[PDB]
Formats: sequence, C-alpha cells, structure tokens
Amino acid sequence: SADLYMHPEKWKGLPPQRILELYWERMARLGSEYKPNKDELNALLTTSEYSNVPVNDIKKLYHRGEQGAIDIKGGNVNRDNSLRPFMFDELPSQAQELVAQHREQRFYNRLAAYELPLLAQYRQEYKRPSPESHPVTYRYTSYVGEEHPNSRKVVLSVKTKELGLEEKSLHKFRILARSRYDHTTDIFKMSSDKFEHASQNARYLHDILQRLLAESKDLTEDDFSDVPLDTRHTIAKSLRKKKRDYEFPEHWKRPEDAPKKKFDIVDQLLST
Amino acid sequence: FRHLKTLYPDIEFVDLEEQYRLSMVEAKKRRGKGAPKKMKKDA
Amino acid sequence: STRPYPVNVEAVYYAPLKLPIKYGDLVADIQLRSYDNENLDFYSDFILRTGYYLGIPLTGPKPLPTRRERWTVIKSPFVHAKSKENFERHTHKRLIRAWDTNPEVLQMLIAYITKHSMAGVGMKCNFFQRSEISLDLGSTSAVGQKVLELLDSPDFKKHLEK
Amino acid sequence: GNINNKLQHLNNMNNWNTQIYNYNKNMEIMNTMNDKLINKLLYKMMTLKLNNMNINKIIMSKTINQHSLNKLNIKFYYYNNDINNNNNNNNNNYYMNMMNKLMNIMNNNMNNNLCNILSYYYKKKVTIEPIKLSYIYLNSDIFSKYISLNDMDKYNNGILTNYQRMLNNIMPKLNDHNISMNYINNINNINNNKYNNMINLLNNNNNNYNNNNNNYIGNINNIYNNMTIDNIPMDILMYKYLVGWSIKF
Amino acid sequence: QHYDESLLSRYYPESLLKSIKLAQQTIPEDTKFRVSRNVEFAPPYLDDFTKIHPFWDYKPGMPHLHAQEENNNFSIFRWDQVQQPLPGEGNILPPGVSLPNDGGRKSKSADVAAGLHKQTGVDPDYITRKLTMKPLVMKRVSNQTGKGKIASFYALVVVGDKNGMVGLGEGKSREEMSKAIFKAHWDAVRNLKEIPRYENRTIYGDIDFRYHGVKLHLRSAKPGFGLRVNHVIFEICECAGIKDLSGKVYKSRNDMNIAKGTIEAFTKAQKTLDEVALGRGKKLVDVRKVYYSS
RNA sequence: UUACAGACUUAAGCAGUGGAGCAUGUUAUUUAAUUCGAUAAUCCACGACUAACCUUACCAUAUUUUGAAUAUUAUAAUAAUUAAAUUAUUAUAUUACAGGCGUUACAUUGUUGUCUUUAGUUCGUGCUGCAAAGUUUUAGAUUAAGUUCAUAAACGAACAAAACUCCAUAUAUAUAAUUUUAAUUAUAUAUAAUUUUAUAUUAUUUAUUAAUAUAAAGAAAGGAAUUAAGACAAUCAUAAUGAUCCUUAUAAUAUGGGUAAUAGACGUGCUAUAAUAAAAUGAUAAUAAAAUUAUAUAAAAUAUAUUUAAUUAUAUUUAAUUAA
Ligand SMILES: [K+]
Ligand SMILES: [K+]
Ligand SMILES: [K+]
Ligand SMILES: [K+]
Ligand SMILES: [K+]
Ligand SMILES: [Mg+2]
Ligand SMILES: [Mg+2]
Ligand SMILES: [Mg+2]
Ligand SMILES: [Mg+2]
Ligand SMILES: [Mg+2]
Ligand SMILES: [Mg+2]
Ligand SMILES: [Mg+2]
Ligand SMILES: [Mg+2]
Ligand SMILES: [Mg+2]
Ligand SMILES: [Mg+2]
Ligand SMILES: [Mg+2]
Ligand SMILES: [Mg+2]
Repeated sequence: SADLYMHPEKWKGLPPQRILELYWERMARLGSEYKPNKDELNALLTTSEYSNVPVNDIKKLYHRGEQGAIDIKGGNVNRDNSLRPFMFDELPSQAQELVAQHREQRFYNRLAAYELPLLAQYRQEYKRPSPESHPVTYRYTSYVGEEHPNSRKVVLSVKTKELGLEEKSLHKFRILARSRYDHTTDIFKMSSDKFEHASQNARYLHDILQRLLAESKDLTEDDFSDVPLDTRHTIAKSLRKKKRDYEFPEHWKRPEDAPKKKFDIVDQLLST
Repeated sequence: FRHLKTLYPDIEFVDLEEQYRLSMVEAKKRRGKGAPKKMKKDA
Repeated sequence: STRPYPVNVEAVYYAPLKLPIKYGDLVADIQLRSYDNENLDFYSDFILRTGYYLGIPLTGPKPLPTRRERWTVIKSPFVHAKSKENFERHTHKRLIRAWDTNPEVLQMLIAYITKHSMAGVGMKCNFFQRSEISLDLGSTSAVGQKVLELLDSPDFKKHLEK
Repeated sequence: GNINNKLQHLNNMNNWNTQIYNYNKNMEIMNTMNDKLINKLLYKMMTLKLNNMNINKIIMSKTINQHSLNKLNIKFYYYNNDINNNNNNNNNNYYMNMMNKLMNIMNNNMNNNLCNILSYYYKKKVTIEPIKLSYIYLNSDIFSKYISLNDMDKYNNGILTNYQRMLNNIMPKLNDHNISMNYINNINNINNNKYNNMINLLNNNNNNYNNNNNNYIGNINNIYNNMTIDNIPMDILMYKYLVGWSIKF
Repeated sequence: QHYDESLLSRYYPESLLKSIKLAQQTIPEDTKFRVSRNVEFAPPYLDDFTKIHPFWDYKPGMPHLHAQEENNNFSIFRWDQVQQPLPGEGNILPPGVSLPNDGGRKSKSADVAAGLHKQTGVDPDYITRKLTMKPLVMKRVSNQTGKGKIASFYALVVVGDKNGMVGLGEGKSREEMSKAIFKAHWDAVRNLKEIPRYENRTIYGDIDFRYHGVKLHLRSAKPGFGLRVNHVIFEICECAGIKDLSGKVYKSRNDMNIAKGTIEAFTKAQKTLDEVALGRGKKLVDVRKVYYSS
C-alpha cells in the first residue's frame, strides 16, 4: 500500500527487501521530520541475515547514522579512485543523451500503440450547426501553458448577406460599420480585447452586434440611402497585397496538340 | 542559501564563496591589514 | 503460427492516418513553434495519430515560413578584421488544422497532447465557433477612477469652485 | 539515416541548456534567467559536511532545463566519490548518507521538496532527475570541475609527473579506424538485411490495377525479420567510446 | 491484418487487448499504409511495445520529463548506484579489446618473446625460459638541437643460454631506461649466434683480435681455471657458457667495443679441431682426452 | 656566408576621393568639471547599437553611516512546535565587516587580438654507422598556392590539414481540403559535380600525358566553417584571484552643472560647386528583398497649415493585427 511506509507496526512479516525498502521510503519522505521508531528497528533487526550485517551494528547504524558507520569502518580514509581505469561498463554522458532520446521515442510509440486507440471510445458524431441559423463566427485564442495577453482577444466575423436584413436595412448596416465591412468579400469583422477575459470580450462584441442590427432595422427616421457605400479603406488594403488577376487566354489553347494516350496491350491484357 | 539551514535542518550545507571570504578576512587581520573600526554616529 | 502484430502496432511503423474532411468546417488551428525542427516534426506526427483515433479530420503539418532573428557582436579588435561574430535564431513553425469536430472532442485533443508535450515546443490554438446572430445571456479603467478621485481632492476642488 | 534516427545523432535541442519556446517573449526571458539562477543555487547545495573533517563535495554538471507545455524537468549529471563508507559490507543499507539525503529533498520529501518551491518560482510543475556518473571523465563539465576544485594540490606546484601519468592512462588507446569501420559494417549489414527481407517478401507475392499505386509490401514481421531490440539498438548507438582527450592547466 | 480475439489473447496481455480491439474497429482492413520519408516515428527495429526494457525504456519510478507518476509517488530513494545498468552482457567492450582488469603483471621477457615470435618466428618458450639477460652498458647520451639538449638512454645488453648461444643487443629510448633495455633485449635475441667451444668450457687455443681500437688477447685455460678476464668479457662468457678463460685488453678499454669485439672474436677468430682436420686432411688428437680414454 | 624559389608588398591599369560648409571622433587649450582613455625618436593616443534628467564614471552644494551580503549575540512583534518554555518568520540593535570607475609603478590568470606555424613533430618497427647520430632518392615534378602526383632502406600509426560537413543552386518525394495564397510559395527528407567523354594541335618524363582548341552530355557557376604550437599586443568601461590603499569616505543618496567649452591641428562622414543633370508631374496605381509589431505596429476618414484637390506636416479618431 502507498501508506504502508507510515505504519512500521505492519511491517512484521514482510520479506527482507520489502522491509528495507519501506525503511528507506520513510526516511526519504520524512527527512528532518524522521524520528526513530522501535517497531521499525525491530523489523530491520530481522533483516540482519539478508544483509549479513551484525545484529549489533544494525542498532548502532540505526541510532548513530553515517558517523556510526564511519566508526564501524575504523577510519575515514578511502582511496581516491577518481582517475581509475575505465571498465567499459558505463556510457559517456553524450551517449546517455542519445539513449534518453530513444527512451522518449519508445515512450511515445507505446502510447500510440496502446493508449491512443482507447481514445476511440470518445468519438462523437459531428453535429454540424446549420450554415443559415449559425452565420456568426467567434474566434477564440489559447496559448497553451502560457500567460499571454492576447488570449483575451475574441474576434467576430459574419457575412452581411447572411444576417437576414432587408435591402434598405442591409445598406444602413454596411454604412454604419465603416472600416469593419469589406465589400469585396462581404465580411463584417470586429475584434475586441478590451476586457481581461475572453468571455467578457465575446459578450461585448455580441452586444454591439445587436445594437448595430437594431439601428439598421429601425428606418423610421433615417435610412442613409442617399449616402453611398465608402470603400476607400478596402482600396488602401488592396494596394498592399499583390494581385495576380491574369489567366491564360482561352483562344490560345490548342487541345489538338496534347499527347494522345497510346495503346498498351500488356495493361489491356492484364486487366482481363 | 540562507533559507536552506531552516528548510532542511538535517542537512548541513557549506557556502564555499562565503567560506573563502571569511578566511581572507582572518588572513588580513593576522597581517595587520584589517579594516579600521567604523566610527559611531553617536561620537 | 508466427506472433501476430496487430494493426495498432503496425500503424506506429507507417505514416499517420488521416480521416476525410466531409463538410469543411474549420474548427481549430494549432500552430506549433520551436527553435529546432526535429522535436517539432515528431510532436506534429504524434498529434495526427491522436486526432485520428479521436475521430478528428486533421490536415498538416503545413510548414509556415521560418522566422530568422539575427544579432552581430563586434569583438575586441573592431579593426575590420574577423571582428564581427554573427548569431541567429530560427523559429520553425507548423500548422495543423482540425475540421468537422464537436467542441468537446476538440478539447480532449488539446488536453491529451498538452499532457504529453515535448521539450522546446510551443503551441497556439485558435478555436472557431459558429454561433447564432442573437444569443441568450450573451457569449471603469484604473486611470479613469484615479482622475475622478484627483478632481475631487481639495487641491483640485479649491480651483474648480466657480 | 544518421539524423533520421534517435540513436545515431544528437538532437539540436540538446545543444542548448534551456529547451523552451514561449509565444510570450518576456516569459521566455524570465524562464531563461530563472534557469541560470537555479543552476547557481544548485551548485551551492552540492557541498555537504558531516563533521568538520568530513566535507563531501558532489561534482554537478550544468542543468538541462526541459520546458514542455505542462512541466519543467531539470536534468543534471552528478559525480560523488563515496569516501566515508566504501566497504564490502551492507552497512549502507541501514542509514542515508549525506548524498542520499540531498537527493531525496529534490522530489521525495513530502513537506519541503525543492520541486514544490521551484514550482511556485516557475508557476508550473517541476521535476528534478539527478543522473549519477561513475567516472569523472564521462562528462567534460564534471571533469573540469573536479580538476579545478579537487586536484589543485597536484598542479599548484607544476603538474606532478604522477598526476599527468594518471591523466594519460585513463582509457586504453582504442583504434578509432577499426572501431569506425566496424560501425560502418554493422550499418551495412542491417541495411542489407532489410532489403533482402523485402526483396524476398515481394518475390513471394507476400488487383493488378492496385499493383501500380499502393506500396504496402506486407506483414510488419517479415519486413523487420531478425531486426529486434537485442541486436539493432546497441550496435547503432553513437559517441560510445572515448578516443581522445586534452586537458590544460 | 485483423486477427480474432482468441489468437491475440494468446500472445498479448489482457490489459492490452481492449486497445487492440478498438484499433481493429477504427482502422479498416483495407487500409493502405504509407511509409513516411520525413519523420521516423517508429524505431529501426520491430517491437510490439508490450514489455518495458530495463535499459532502453525509462525506469519505472524515476523522475523525468515524461514521468506519469505524481511528484509524491516516485520510488527511487537510493542514489548511490547507477539506476540503469548497461543492457545484455553489461559491457560495451569493443570487439578485439580486453577489459584491463589486471595491470602490472607483465614480464618484459614474455613481451619480448611474443613480439619476436610474431616478427621472426622464434620460439617464445626458449626465450622466456632458456635465455639469461645481463646489461653491460647503461648511460645517457644527448643531442644538441635548436630547441635544446635532447637526452636519450642507451642500453647494451648480452643474452645467452649458457650452452653456446650468445647475442648482443643495443637499444635507445628518449623516455626511460627501461624502454632502452627492452629494445636492447629485443635486439640481442635477434642477434643470437652460436660460438664454438672446446669441450663446452673454453675457446680453441689463443686469440689475438683487433676490434677498432680494442686489442683483445684471449687464452684458453685448463678445466677449473675460472674466468680471469675483463669484467665485460666475464659477463659475455657467463651467458655464452665459457667457464675457463684468461685474457688481457690493450689500448682501448671502451666497454661497448670490448663486448662487440669479444663476440666477433669468438666467431671469426676460432676454428674447431674438426674444421682444421677436414681442411688439412689430417687427424688432430687431444692428448689429454686420449690419456683418460679406454 | 653562397645560391634558389616563393612572399607580403610594390608600383602599373581602371573606378571613385582629396579644397568649401556642416556632422562626428581625437588633440590641444579652457574650465568648478569639461569623467576615463598615449612616453625606449618613422607614422600613430581613435568607444557612433543613441550623454537633456537618467545613463554617469566628472564638478558644486546638501545629506546618509553595519550601508546590498553572510554570520554572531540581544531585543521585541508573529506563527507553529512543545508543556510557559522551545523553534519559524519579521523588524531593530550589535561587530566582524559590506562597499570602492582606488591602484598594472597592483603581481599573476583569463579574454581576445595580432602574429608566424600549419605535408611537420613525436611514437613504433626496420636499416646504416664502433658510436654521438642518421634514415639518405631530394636541392623531385607540378599548381596561384599542399595545389596535385610521383619517388627513395625504409614502412606504418598518431597528429592536423584535406576528405568530410553545412549553405547556395538544380531536381525528386512528402505536407497545404491553393481564403493565413506568395503553389511563380512555404520546409522537411533525399539525389547531384572535387563534372564527364571523343577528337586535333603543341609540349612532355611522348604515355593509359599536361597545356590548348573542337565536338558531345550536364542546371552546375559561388561560399562557409576547420590544427597545435611559437613569438608578441591590449585593462577587458567586455571576467576573475591575490596583494596594496580609503572606511564620517576614495563608500551611499538628492538638486543643479559638465561630458556639448573653442585659438590651431588631425581622422572619418554628409551635402554641395548645373545640362551624359538637377527640379516638378505621372490613380483601374511599373517593378523588390529582408525585417518589425503585448515595455506594440498604427489603416481609412476628418480638421488645420491651405488653396478645388493632390502633396507634405501635425492634430482628432484608434479599423485590423500580436501576425504566411
Ligand atoms: K533640459
Ligand atoms: K628509428
Ligand atoms: K495560389
Ligand atoms: K548634461
Ligand atoms: K544639378
Ligand atoms: Mg480594435
Ligand atoms: Mg495612404
Ligand atoms: Mg500584409
Ligand atoms: Mg548627466
Ligand atoms: Mg546627477
Ligand atoms: Mg574587499
Ligand atoms: Mg567612485
Ligand atoms: Mg650497430
Ligand atoms: Mg614516414
Ligand atoms: Mg564625448
Ligand atoms: Mg504596383
Ligand atoms: Mg492616414
């Protein structure tokens, strides 16, 4: 169990290595909050044979620590094996990086073989929103694992001809949108990042859309039919993008010069 | 580093940069090149 | 009989499978960025495999123009000899597009690939939600407040007195 | 082939100690600065003392900070020469030496693990993976730190004739050419084992119209026959043998 | 290929069967898999990925970038050993290289015997068991160069089997005297020659030989006389198997030239009784030997 | 002391520039300061990635004194631990100190610079000489040049050039539901040349040859990085270590000033001195590339200068985009 290391009373009867592993787990997980326990020492004395450590030493080592072991050793002078010869038993650190790369690849391969297939249980059939009842498009942005100010930005885009506005009200809508309407594409796009949360900014754009539609559909005082649509903003944008608006002349085409498929008996015979 | 002696009481860490400085201070005291006692504002 | 290798294991050894786009409703744009291409491409391949099993038609990874940043560091000589070392950083970019998928399934994709992300790869996700014109329940600045407070303080009210 | 396999080339991402990309450039600069500062802090946590005359210096390499979308992994290589209890007994199985105590506060300590403190500094999950190197000449950074900090009494009055001799008998003088040619032969053998497997799987036939479009050769087992994890991986791994070394004081 | 659950359930663990079933219901049997020539997702070898390799996979319980355990559920509490030992045999010893477990156990005579056997075909056993090596001259020489004085160790040694075969070898090394002696011992074995010996104890008659500036006067001696000669000649006689000899060196007493002169004298200045008899067509009788014959 | 070849350099040719005004650096001088930047007789002390304040290192005045650090010992305020003491944090105080654009006439180390060297060393073995030593053809050919190839009682390894490698270019495959469109593109992988072949001519070491031209095939034509030593330079205001000196001041803060002064001199730039060249105008808008935009890039429109309008400058307003 996960909490077994916290219950040294229950260690009695466990195999030798399991008791040592639970003794090492209690010391690592508690650290400076570790206090010797009798039950723990009783279990460790039972492992004096699995380790061949004198039952007396175990008690000292369990109460003294590293200092106790240094005393049992009799000295603290161990040879300096810092330039010892290589025994072709370990890999260089740069080769250990290439093994780590391969450990990662295998980790992903195992996920793709046996974990990704389980995601097929969550498949849902696409419930497409009707293109006519759902003409507006809200774009949201998410920077995964990052705090980015632009994550608040929400964009709203709709085709004016899909708003269900009459001819006169459609004209007033396009006049009042000003630079937010592109006549060439018929797209009305407005974005807002004024508020701190995307939800707040989405409502703000939604509320403006309702206000613009209400004014456009209220033609009791002014319809702005005399005022023609101003496209100067769109013209300025078009001059900044290269326009490749030329196609090959149709009267230049020579269909009679195209290669004619040849007859291959083998392919004709291999099909029967 | 000063927060390590209370976060991990069991472990005793050594600051070699701090330790080196303190030895250089004692050395100058032994050569007579120590620092003058700083004047007290009260004076 | 030899050991059977099922289709799931075999798929790992071949290019990721892609589901056909039926309607063409773009639902999300996943842009991945890294300062190296190797992890970027490997992780992009993993996303396509995750999406396939989730039932998400995915396209890409489309390679976008690599950005190059440059810095020149004049060295100690500055004598017009080899006195200017150059440095650069390349941002590699990939775009994976998702189509004709429900929002819940799309969030599962982002959650899973986030849990198993690679070192040095960044991810931006643009979600596109088609909505109705009229919705139900919908979808003051600090400076302005201080100005009002300042204009009410005595050091300002003592002048506004008319 | 070499750059298309994870076992035959070093990913360029590993050339940088901070492996990160953030759309928010300011957050990237901050993370980079945080990695240098934590690296300095860790260097100050490697020197430990049990008693006045028992100071254990752990030699640590520079940290590799792997920044993913969900977590930060701080990987470093360390070398420790256990001089306090280097016996043939199992007394070390009944106490935690100073180096084990230090490594267990990185992740295991339930109350004050260094990962939780760093998780607030970085505002993301943080893990630390210490990797032990048994020789000091397997990592260039560890090797330089050892000499610089521990072998001073050997080169402070000139390079001792014994010190230099030890630094020249560290590795047997392997023949690079023979090792280089053995590696190239193994690659050719593996490459010729797969071509033969497919040639046989094609000549044995494992819709004629479909026999001009599809490229699926057949069962995965036959294509990769006699290519397993027990013979392919260890033969293609690169940078496996130290063949040269130059030290300077 | 799609396999029935029965077959797949006899090779793959139960925990992985559900994943195989779902994959066989989502991937149509007529899927034409294509090979990617840009990104290599799979390893270069076949692997079902059902077993965790102790080395090529991440260690269970170890922290790393892709560790799936929670930070409070790692199971690595001991850090005194390498977590992932090398796979297979446990070593990467290059083919044709030997693990240097034992050092300092080599015998320079055995090293000379092995090298000479490979280079000249001489028997190693004879060199390592039958031959005795005695250094005769050991000095340092120096060459004056633009960089400075370059010192070198010079060694002259004599080898022999004490049964007629003796050889002289010289060796030079700029590094250490031990290397110079090794080369001299190597050279000496290559120069082994047989020397005629009268009754396997002395020389045939007297020898007056001139080797460069060295005047060698060697006289044969009675049995039990011993070696009464220059010390350099004494060592050569010991190795060669000469027991009785008298002699005097005149003019130059350079040790090096005495040794070479002696070897040359024993070969070019001696004639066996048999060789004299055959050349002259006469019988030569050793009176002392006949006096004690039947 | 002889000879040889090759250098770097040289002048030659070509195309620009040499005086004027101004910009900017240095010097000198001035100044409270004009921060700092050079002394073994040719010449020659140069920081343009931004000096109004800040920067700042200088001057005047005023002001601070354990100061930015670590530790010790007290005092408290606070939270835990432990049966009121302990421990945590915080503040204050205490003293070792902290700090120093103070010092190369402060000694060393880095750093980078220049600089030759980069087919030569060392090692192994063999061979010659009694030996110290030598390793021999060779004072080889050839190229702009280790360039390339031959050769000798020498052979080989290491070493490093070179190869290799990357970039560019040509091509192939993959990716993009061709409205993030530039598919005439983007970027991953792979291939290609250090080109190849025939023929005639001229030389040759004349042969299975170079220099040439001729014909044929080809998209094919350019770059990058790279060894270790040796001798020498720089304060690096571009990092250190010690010593040495200041410690109510050579440390720290604020206000203002200076670094922008002006006789002469010098370097480097800019604009000019008119007609193979300057100025206007050119709206279904001739024709680019590479970059930048969350410490922002700012469209169109309107208003004023200002006139029908345009143009130019600013204001008003702040559309779109945090980006193929
Ligand atoms: K001003
Ligand atoms: K030699
Ligand atoms: K297009
Ligand atoms: K000023
Ligand atoms: K003009
Ligand atoms: Mg806006
Ligand atoms: Mg305009
Ligand atoms: Mg644009
Ligand atoms: Mg100023
Ligand atoms: Mg000031
Ligand atoms: Mg000081
Ligand atoms: Mg100062
Ligand atoms: Mg000789
Ligand atoms: Mg040679
Ligand atoms: Mg100035
Ligand atoms: Mg145009
Ligand atoms: Mg405008």
